[PDB]
Amino acid sequence: RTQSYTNSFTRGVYYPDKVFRSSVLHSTHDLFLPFFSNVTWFHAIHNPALPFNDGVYFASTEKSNIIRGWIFGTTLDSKTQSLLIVNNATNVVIKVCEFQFCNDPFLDVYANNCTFEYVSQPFLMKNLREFVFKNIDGYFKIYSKHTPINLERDLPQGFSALEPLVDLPIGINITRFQTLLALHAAAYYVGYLQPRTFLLKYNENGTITDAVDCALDPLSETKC
Amino acid sequence: TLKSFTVEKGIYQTSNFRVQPTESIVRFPNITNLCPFHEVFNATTFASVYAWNRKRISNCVADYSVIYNFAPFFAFKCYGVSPTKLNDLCFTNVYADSFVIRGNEVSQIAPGQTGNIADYNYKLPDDFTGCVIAWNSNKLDSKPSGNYNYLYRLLRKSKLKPFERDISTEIYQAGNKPCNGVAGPNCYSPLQSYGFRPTYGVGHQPYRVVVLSFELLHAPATVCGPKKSTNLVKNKCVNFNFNGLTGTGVLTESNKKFLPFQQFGRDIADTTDAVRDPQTLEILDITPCSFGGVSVITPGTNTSNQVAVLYQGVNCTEVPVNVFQTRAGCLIGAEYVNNSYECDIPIGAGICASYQTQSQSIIAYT
Amino acid sequence: MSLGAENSVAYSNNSIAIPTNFTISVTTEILPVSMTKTSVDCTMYICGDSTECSNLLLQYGSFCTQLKRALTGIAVEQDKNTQEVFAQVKQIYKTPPIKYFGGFNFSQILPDPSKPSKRSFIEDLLFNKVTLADAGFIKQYGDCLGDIAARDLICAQKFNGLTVLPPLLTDEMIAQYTSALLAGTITSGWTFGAGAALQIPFAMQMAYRFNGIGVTQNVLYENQKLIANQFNSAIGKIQDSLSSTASALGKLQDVVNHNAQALNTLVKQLSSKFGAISSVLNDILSRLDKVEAEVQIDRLITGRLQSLQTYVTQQLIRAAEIRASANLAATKMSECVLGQSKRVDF
Amino acid sequence: STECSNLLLQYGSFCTQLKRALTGIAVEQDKNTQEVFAQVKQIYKTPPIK
Amino acid sequence: AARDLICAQKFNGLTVLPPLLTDEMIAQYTSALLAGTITSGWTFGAGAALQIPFAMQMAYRFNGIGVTQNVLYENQKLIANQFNSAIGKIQDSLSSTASALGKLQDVVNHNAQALNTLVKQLSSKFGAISSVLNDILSRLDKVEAEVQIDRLITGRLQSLQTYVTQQLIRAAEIRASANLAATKMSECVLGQSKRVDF
Ligand SMILES: *[C@@H]1O[C@H](CO)[C@@H](O)[C@H](O)[C@H]1NC(C)=O
Ligand SMILES: *[C@@H]1O[C@H](CO)[C@@H](O)[C@H](O)[C@H]1NC(C)=O
Ligand SMILES: *[C@@H]1O[C@H](CO)[C@@H](O)[C@H](O)[C@H]1NC(C)=O
Ligand SMILES: *[C@@H]1O[C@H](CO)[C@@H](O)[C@H](O)[C@H]1NC(C)=O
Ligand SMILES: *[C@@H]1O[C@H](CO)[C@@H](O)[C@H](O)[C@H]1NC(C)=O
Ligand SMILES: *[C@@H]1O[C@H](CO)[C@@H](O)[C@H](O)[C@H]1NC(C)=O
Ligand SMILES: *[C@@H]1O[C@H](CO)[C@@H](O)[C@H](O)[C@H]1NC(C)=O
Ligand SMILES: *[C@@H]1O[C@H](CO)[C@@H](O)[C@H](O)[C@H]1NC(C)=O
Repeated sequence: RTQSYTNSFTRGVYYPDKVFRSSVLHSTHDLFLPFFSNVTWFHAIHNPALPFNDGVYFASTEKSNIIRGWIFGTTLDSKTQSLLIVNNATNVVIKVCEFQFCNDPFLDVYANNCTFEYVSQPFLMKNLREFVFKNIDGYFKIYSKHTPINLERDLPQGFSALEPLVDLPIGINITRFQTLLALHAAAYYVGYLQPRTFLLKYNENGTITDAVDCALDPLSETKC
Repeated sequence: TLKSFTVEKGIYQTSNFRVQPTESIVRFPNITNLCPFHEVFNATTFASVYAWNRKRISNCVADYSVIYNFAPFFAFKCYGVSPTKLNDLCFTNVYADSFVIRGNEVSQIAPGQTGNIADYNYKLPDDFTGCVIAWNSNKLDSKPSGNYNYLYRLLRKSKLKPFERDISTEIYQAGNKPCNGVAGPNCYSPLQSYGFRPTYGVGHQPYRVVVLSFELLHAPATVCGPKKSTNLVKNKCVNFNFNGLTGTGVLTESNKKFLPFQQFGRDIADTTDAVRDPQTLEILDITPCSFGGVSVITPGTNTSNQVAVLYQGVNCTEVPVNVFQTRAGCLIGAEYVNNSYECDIPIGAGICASYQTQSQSIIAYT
Repeated sequence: MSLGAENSVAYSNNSIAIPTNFTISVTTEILPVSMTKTSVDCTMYICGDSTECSNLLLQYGSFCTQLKRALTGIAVEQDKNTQEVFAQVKQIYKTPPIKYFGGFNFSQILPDPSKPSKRSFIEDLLFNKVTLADAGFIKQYGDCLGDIAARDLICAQKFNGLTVLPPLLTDEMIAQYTSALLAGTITSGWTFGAGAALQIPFAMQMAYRFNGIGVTQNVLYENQKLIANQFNSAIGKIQDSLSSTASALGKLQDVVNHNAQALNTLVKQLSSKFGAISSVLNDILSRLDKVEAEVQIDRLITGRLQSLQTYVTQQLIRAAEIRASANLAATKMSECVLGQSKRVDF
Repeated sequence: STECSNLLLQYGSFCTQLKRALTGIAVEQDKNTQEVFAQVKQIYKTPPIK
Repeated sequence: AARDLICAQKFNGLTVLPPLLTDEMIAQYTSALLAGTITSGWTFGAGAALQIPFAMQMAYRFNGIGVTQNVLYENQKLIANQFNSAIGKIQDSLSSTASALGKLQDVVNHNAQALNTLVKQLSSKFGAISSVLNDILSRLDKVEAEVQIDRLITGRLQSLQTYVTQQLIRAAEIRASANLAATKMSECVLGQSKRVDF
């Protein structure tokens, strides 16, 4: 698949807790995507597994149901349990089994002893969709947001905080990452999280409207 | 407050007045099911240590006092919560982890612990809230010829993260020549048996271990202790109990726009400012009841035993118990005169008090 | 950095330089006098109407009694500073309804009776320039009850037991003392500061003042209109500098900023754990039995007590600095206003 | 030490106010020297005749 | 050779900052004040410097203290000789006696001793099993080392609190002395003072 490199443009900020704070400046230390980072852009017209390097920021600016599902694991060709998320217009199936992933796993539009299976409401709904995947203390945490987008060449300017969506007790080893494509031209952005300190601003309505890094430039350290 | 029997002329800050609560509120979500602790603690066989099984418990009323009737244990060993207060407070999920170990390695199940089971089989996190129940099982998990239905892992290429399972059986290699599925030189099978016998010592007996992993009130609560809810009363000083957290204050209707994943509001002193009702989808403020400081204005005890009372920073409508409203609060027991003398006892913003003859009485003036 | 302009004075053993004209210059000196008087409730700060915390706090003896004593002493000392600076004139003098003082215009420093708080133009500029913290000297529990917008800093200050006491002398009384001093200085001279006020024309008073500095008194009587015009222009320049520049009053604004910042730090210190499992006291009491909750409550009690002692110590040090400044301001009121000073740069 | 820093983060803002007090003293020393010595507007010179 | 005390102070986070005005600029300010006082008199403290001969300036100073100005004009050589001998006696007393400057030496000594005490306080246990943090880390598990490190943290924080409070009190004393020195510069150097023993 075609590769390009682009700037993060202060995207990838999520709510770190389920606590309402209004009109305050709060300092947190967590796995965040750093500001003005070097994220990578994939055009999948065509494919090994991507690394899962302490969390993944995922972005997709397309429409319809051409993008769905993810594969997380460390040896996807059996002999190790792996995490599978598959989407449709009605249901989300999340399964943690050994599975039999091939070299090019994909879903046709037209598997061993295991424990965790999950059925849920649809993850998915000029339409940029952002996801944050984190794996901490045996818990898999998925945050997301959907926003209107003007230009699909690059990531937009501004802030759009990502509300927490699903926490799971998966408890496996995740090293590599694979994206499922529906086959009867899809482009997506991938970035990696780092354990950084952020200073976040909650306005009078309790919404995060601004955030500052703490190791980007010396002015951010001064503001910390 | 002066620790004496004769006081001098002046104004003394004595104590603080507070409004005591009149009622009590308990608010728990309406759940009717019972948590299946009975089928967790008994089974024909539990699982092995390397393949320990985890049971999710949610959306039920949990009575923790019936656990003692289900197994003969002493060590109800707990870290972040007391065993006797598990019915008074509520969680969002309970996870029960079941395995059968050796009696010598029960001490490895603790936060911040290393070893063999704690590093290669079952690891507990450092911030572990939840607790461990272990009991001897020599009657059911032993055989005179040896018990080979329970397996454990010798060693791994790397340490094992908390709450992680690794059930795969691959031959370990500690050199350059590959094993290729052959357990030859520098190649060993990873799983071996306990081999239980009734003639072993007290440290080598089988032990059945159940670990209840509790996750706290960061989500809408599903697992609750047995308690009865009460009708919600507002605009009054009450003693509320919202999903296990206590407090004293006044509950009012809220204008805060909670996002649907949020149920708690927190102030800059890390105290709860707003709450969400667990029964109806309603947001309520928590404002503490009426309070303030009390100053006592007196002449000497050799002059008179009359006093005046200043309630600081409050109106005279707010105080429960000659009334004059100054800018330093308001004053009861001293009358206001339209005269101006030099200041004798300073009260506040341009107001003084004196003990004058116009019968002697305490007057206040500018 | 540059130390200053380079100059070379021409020294000779038979040459002198003698001035032929003069300027009348009005300068501004700003001196802090008092600060905010605060009172702290220990039980509402450390414990917050919890019975178990109060019962464990009763075993610590008399720490909170002596912190309350120190805060009360500071609060009395602030009113003492204001009294020794301003309340120094014996009687409340008044200016005559006629406003002729030899051509000298005192219109911007004499009070205006249109407004209720009878302050001058310059006093109103000084009051509007320094913004206040709007502290607890005005009651706010009715306003803290009505949940308008978000929770204020002052409401969260007073909800945790920190209160601001009002000063004894209101701003109207300080303006009245200032007007009495101004009327006595303009009408009588330096005679009202050493006995009874003896009236004198203002031109003859200024001739006496020129005779005090070594200039013969006919210089005023020949250049009176020029001196009066220079005084009026300097007063107008002072007014324009107050209307334009806002950074000249940084000392009083620094006092207000420090007094707000210390209380905000004291409130924000309540969110710390100090090694306990939680900062909320009720979570510790609900989650743990008696001995373990006693241990965690003791850790929280020690941390909050140390933070409160740090606040009281820095308040005492700042009170000593403010008292030294108020003693200087009282000396300057005694020696510059009530008389004529021969001390250089005083 | 990372563990010591993690345990020290639970004590709040004691370090910040210690740093603030020492910075205030450090600024005050320069203010003291400026108010004592820098009193003259211009740098005068003595003529070469003595 | 051996480890210095300054390196031991610097290796534990304690730093000495340089003053804004170097000694060359302090000497330049002092030289400007001396040149203005010698040439002009007190006229440079009220505006522009106005030149005057030094004998006539000293006659003005004699008229200030109540002596008629012809006394200086009749005893000028004797007065100049007495001034030169007094300046030479100040020279000799500064060359011989070394205990006259004890106040500035005490200012140096207190600030050295406070930092030495703060460094020496790092070897205390405060009830823990060791003063070394790494020995506590290596010799115990998580909870026990957390308890011992909490003890050491409280002890070190209390010692640093004591140091900062002592520095604040000494700063107040130094500010009072600097205010007195500024007043004596404005009144004794820039003019003639009538205050007795000032
Ligand atoms: C991102 O990484 C690629 C890798 O070669 C590099 O070419 C590109 O300049 C980087 N983008 C930056 C530094 O903004
Ligand atoms: C588990 O993941 C880690 C990455 O942190 C990797 O180094 C290790 O090899 C993985 N273990 C297995 C058995 O795949
Ligand atoms: C908060 O919501 C109100 C709703 O009426 C809106 O008027 C206000 O502008 C919002 N505040 C923002 C967007 O900062
Ligand atoms: C254990 O629980 C089971 C429920 O599955 C019950 O049938 C059995 O009688 C119990 N045994 C004991 C000894 O409590
Ligand atoms: C709990 O109470 C709410 C409020 O009336 C109601 O909507 C809900 O159906 C109740 N749930 C159950 C399980 O009864
Ligand atoms: C409190 O007192 C003030 C001053 O008299 C008054 O204006 C206000 O209405 C009072 N508040 C009440 C009665 O709630
Ligand atoms: C006075 O100054 C002149 C030149 O400025 C010089 O020639 C003369 O010697 C001086 N007087 C005395 C007594 O030295
Ligand atoms: C004094 O000044 C004010 C404003 O500066 C001016 O309005 C007034 O006319 C002046 N007084 C006289 C007598 O001119």
